[PDB]
Amino acid sequence: AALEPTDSGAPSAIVMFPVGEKPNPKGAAMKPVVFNHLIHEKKIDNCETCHHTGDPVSCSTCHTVEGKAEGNYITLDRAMHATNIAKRAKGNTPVSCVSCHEQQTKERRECAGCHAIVTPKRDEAWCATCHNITPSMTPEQMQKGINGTLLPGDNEALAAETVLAQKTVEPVSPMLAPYKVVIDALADKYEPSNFTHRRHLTSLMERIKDDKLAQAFHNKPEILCATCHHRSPLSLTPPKCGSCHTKEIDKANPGRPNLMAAYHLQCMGCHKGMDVARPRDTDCTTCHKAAP
Amino acid sequence: AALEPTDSGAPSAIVMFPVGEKPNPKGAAMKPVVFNHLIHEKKIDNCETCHHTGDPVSCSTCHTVEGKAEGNYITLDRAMHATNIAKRAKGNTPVSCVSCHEQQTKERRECAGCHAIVTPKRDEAWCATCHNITPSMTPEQMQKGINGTLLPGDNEALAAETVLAQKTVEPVSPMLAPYKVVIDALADKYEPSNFTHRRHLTSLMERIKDDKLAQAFHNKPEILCATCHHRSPLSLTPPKCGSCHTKEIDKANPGRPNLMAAYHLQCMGCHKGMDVARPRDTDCTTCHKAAP
Ligand code: HEC
Ligand code: HEC
Ligand code: HEC
Ligand code: HEC
Ligand code: HEC
Ligand code: HEC
Ligand code: HEC
Ligand code: HEC
Ligand code: HEC
Ligand code: HEC
Ligand code: HEC
Ligand code: HEC
Ligand code: HEC
Ligand code: HEC
Repeated sequence: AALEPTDSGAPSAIVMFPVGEKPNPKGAAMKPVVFNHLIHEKKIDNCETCHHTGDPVSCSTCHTVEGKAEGNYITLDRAMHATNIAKRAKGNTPVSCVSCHEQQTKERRECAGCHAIVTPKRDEAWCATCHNITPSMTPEQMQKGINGTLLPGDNEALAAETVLAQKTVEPVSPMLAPYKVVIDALADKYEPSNFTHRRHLTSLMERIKDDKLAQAFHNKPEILCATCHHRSPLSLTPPKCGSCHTKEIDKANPGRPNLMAAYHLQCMGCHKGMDVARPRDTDCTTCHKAAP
Repeated sequence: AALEPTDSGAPSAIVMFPVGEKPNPKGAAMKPVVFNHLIHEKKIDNCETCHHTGDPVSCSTCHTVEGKAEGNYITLDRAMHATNIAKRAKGNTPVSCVSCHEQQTKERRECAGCHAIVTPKRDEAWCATCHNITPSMTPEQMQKGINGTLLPGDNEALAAETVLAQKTVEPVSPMLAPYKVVIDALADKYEPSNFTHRRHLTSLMERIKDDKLAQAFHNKPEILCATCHHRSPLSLTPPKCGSCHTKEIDKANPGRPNLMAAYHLQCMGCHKGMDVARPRDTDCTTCHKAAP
């Protein structure tokens, strides 16, 4: 028993290596990337969405580490991670691994609520989602991979081993977070906001529970907490918004909204991002009843 | 157990809690911080340097989480982490935990070379260097520290268990990195640069091998490699500078220096930061001899 074959004829899973002309005898590089061609080709209908030149060929044939004429000196690095890709007035607009994943988060309603307010860390755990080779790869295979003298038979074995060894990280249950939270730090013109904490988290999670792209990148058990509880270590008891966001203006931290704007911008930000019908940003009592 | 008594009378080590107005029954907060008064007072001479209002009292007496008139509304968060602190005309210019530590890396020659070119990540591992309590602390104890009803002997106990469980990360030996590196990616007007890789690393580590501040914050075995090999997952075989820095200016990545500038800015940046006498920025042939 092996990986399921593709309709396209491309290998089901593929190790991608840092291909360039320059010798790399010490194997100075990121871990290589195992790309699952099978699941991507099933999800994305047009081959040439990715194979933007119409050549059903490895990107690295034109995009090398240093760059070359066949790819107009757009490097491997650029081709795989580019985020600011200009629309092409004629013919195909290329995509990168990173730009397409990001477009997914902006374009799909079930993703665009959280992703309207998340700021991604882009840390080691992020890189490792792709830079993910199996440990059984040898330095020798690495050189061969780098030199392009690896046999596809060996490439595919390494790739199937990695894929078969992958395990999806389970998000913690919303049962381990508060049922409700009475937000009353600022209560004055209005009553406290009775935020449906667990209802909200449960709902957001259910809409993405089987998404393979979300599952790969949502890769620490408490990472979804950080959607709102941002910029602090993942934890089942994060610090309060009011620890960092002051009630009055904080000249020392102009990037920081004051605490009322913090709640408004975050709550309303998601609501707008995934087109919540109620409450509207102009509805001033649904989130907090007027005080008597 | 107990730790070495101080000359000053302050407890040797102290648990600091998120002290403020409003009730926090769930302990929604960062881990408390255990401050080692002993080592600090043996290094910083004047008490007023820290206890900027003279009388040595807990900072959160004036700097609460929410902030109050007694601290000019400067919150606990600002008090502990402030980096943008104005020279005080009259009297004492206050310091923060973060600001003093930053000053050290800038004012000590043995630190200012590396720290002239590193950009700190300020990630979880950074936070945890101070937010560091022993797991033996109980919710209940958390509540008492927050409400200010925890017994001093109980505070002292907590801190001592924490301090006595602490461990230092030992950096990887320079024997696990290249002895020398022939930097030839751009070789043209000049011969390659025969970089004394292990000697540079070994020399830099030597000057800081006892330093307790560096030891706490250099808290991954391969983190010192990141001084130069930045912005990639820690590894004994980091990618080449060239993978990310293009020979010519990346118009897609305007902020990125091109490869020659990367080298020049990095090598000369440190040299200047720790006043290296030679090579000067103008001693071109000292880093790369003129080509035949
Ligand atoms: C983006 C989501 C892709 C879609 C849609 C399709 N392909 Fe692809 N393919 C993609 C990548 C990132 C790569 C490069 C992997 C590498 O080895 O460097 C590939 C590779 C191929 C290849 C080359 C096989 C190899 O050299 O090992 C073939 C033959 C190929 N893909 C063809 C192909 C076809 C026919 C597709 C539509 C049915 C198709 N791909 C979709 C990314 C993507
Ligand atoms: C040679 C036959 C190529 C192959 C195979 C792949 N790409 Fe390519 N890429 C190529 C050129 C000549 C160009 C410039 C086209 C233009 O409109 O100017 C590009 C550019 C890209 C880009 C855009 C970069 C930017 O605009 O900043 C990306 C992101 C890109 N290429 C990615 C990419 C991927 C993922 C490929 C494999 C699936 C791939 N290219 C193959 C030439 C060639
Ligand atoms: C859109 C045109 C994409 C491009 C280009 C790339 N990826 Fe992607 N990826 C995309 C989708 C829509 C999905 C989910 C598929 C599904 O069945 O829902 C994914 C998923 C991934 C994953 C997670 C699945 C896994 O194999 O673990 C990874 C790690 C991944 N994608 C990597 C990846 C790389 C390395 C790419 C460039 C070579 C890349 N993707 C391009 C959409 C698109
Ligand atoms: C809130 C409950 C979320 C929902 C629903 C979705 N995403 Fe998410 N995502 C969330 C967080 C808090 C994070 C971590 C931020 C960080 O520091 O990295 C992420 C991260 C991702 C990523 C990686 C970061 C990026 O590239 O932007 C990807 C690719 C991603 N998320 C995809 C994704 C998709 C496709 C979703 C809808 C199916 C989706 N997520 C929903 C939080 C939440
Ligand atoms: C936004 C959609 C959130 C997500 C996802 C999670 N939390 Fe949350 N939580 C959120 C808010 C706006 C608040 C109020 C904070 C304030 O200072 O006003 C909270 C509160 C908590 C608390 C504190 C409860 C209390 O009684 O004070 C805890 C312990 C908490 N949140 C935990 C938590 C965890 C573990 C999460 C991921 C599973 C999580 N939160 C998700 C908003 C959001
Ligand atoms: C300190 C550890 C923080 C806690 C706790 C929370 N936030 Fe925050 N937030 C913080 C910073 C440093 C910044 C400024 C970012 C910058 O670089 O400018 C912010 C910013 C916001 C924003 C603006 C949009 C954004 O960049 O995310 C909002 C809407 C916001 N903060 C809201 C918010 C809420 C509601 C929180 C409790 C759940 C919260 N933040 C916690 C630092 C910290
Ligand atoms: C949910 C999506 C909200 C909407 C829509 C509005 N507000 Fe809001 N508001 C929200 C929270 C979570 C909080 C914090 C509650 C607390 O007491 O700490 C607030 C706060 C305010 C406040 C300050 C608190 C008070 O005076 O009671 C004011 C003055 C306020 N909100 C004004 C306001 C108006 C005018 C709105 C309609 C445009 C409105 N809020 C919407 C959440 C949400
Ligand atoms: C030592 C140099 C610290 C580093 C590094 C960081 N913090 Fe800190 N923080 C420090 C102290 C002495 C205190 C007071 C004691 C306490 O635990 O309250 C704090 C306090 C906070 C707070 C406010 C209290 C709370 O809500 O728990 C926050 C929100 C906080 N610290 C956050 C924080 C984060 C996210 C850090 C890494 C980015 C971080 N601190 C670094 C000292 C030190
Ligand atoms: C900064 C490097 C300091 C120097 C120099 C000195 N002290 Fe200190 N002290 C400092 C901190 C961060 C704290 C706060 C602890 C807390 O719980 O908030 C303390 C604590 C004390 C105390 C205890 C006060 C109390 O907790 O009620 C005393 C009595 C004290 N410090 C005295 C003191 C003297 C006399 C010093 C000079 C010889 C001195 N401190 C140096 C920070 C720093
Ligand atoms: C200068 C005026 C400082 C202020 C204010 C604070 N710290 Fe500090 N820190 C300072 C020095 C010079 C040293 C090393 C002293 C030596 O013996 O060489 C340190 C050390 C630390 C450490 C690491 C050692 C340890 O105790 O684990 C930590 C974790 C630390 N400092 C924490 C800390 C906190 C929490 C502070 C604010 C409450 C704080 N420091 C103030 C110099 C100065
Ligand atoms: C190069 C060999 C270094 C020397 C010599 C010193 N430091 Fe360092 N330090 C270095 C790196 C690569 C990092 C990691 C940055 C990150 O991403 O966290 C650090 C980090 C620190 C920190 C933490 C960040 C900060 O608050 O600035 C501190 C406090 C620190 N280093 C202290 C320090 C001191 C006091 C030094 C001289 C005795 C010193 N550094 C030397 C690299 C190197
Ligand atoms: C060490 C501190 C240096 C000093 C002083 C100067 N240069 Fe440099 N330069 C350095 C390195 C590590 C490299 C990369 C070497 C390689 O082959 O990759 C360079 C590169 C150059 C180059 C390009 C390579 C070549 O043409 O051979 C040029 C044009 C260059 N450096 C010029 C230059 C001049 C004029 C300097 C004095 C004013 C100078 N460099 C200083 C390291 C160092
Ligand atoms: C700056 C003072 C550095 C520190 C600290 C470390 N390295 Fe380094 N390294 C540095 C340069 C300028 C280069 C040249 C890379 C290039 O692309 O031009 C290197 C090179 C390496 C290499 C590759 C050498 C080869 O023959 O290919 C490796 C494997 C390497 N470095 C590893 C390494 C490790 C593990 C380090 C910490 C223990 C480390 N280096 C630190 C500059 C600096
Ligand atoms: C991609 C994974 C990189 C590798 C490998 C190296 N560098 Fe880098 N460098 C990178 C980025 C994305 C940036 C821009 C950050 C910004 O704020 O714009 C930089 C920046 C530099 C600089 C300028 C100062 C700085 O911000 O650090 C220098 C001097 C530099 N890079 C040099 C450098 C060298 C010599 C490298 C090999 C040892 C190297 N970088 C690797 C990303 C990446």
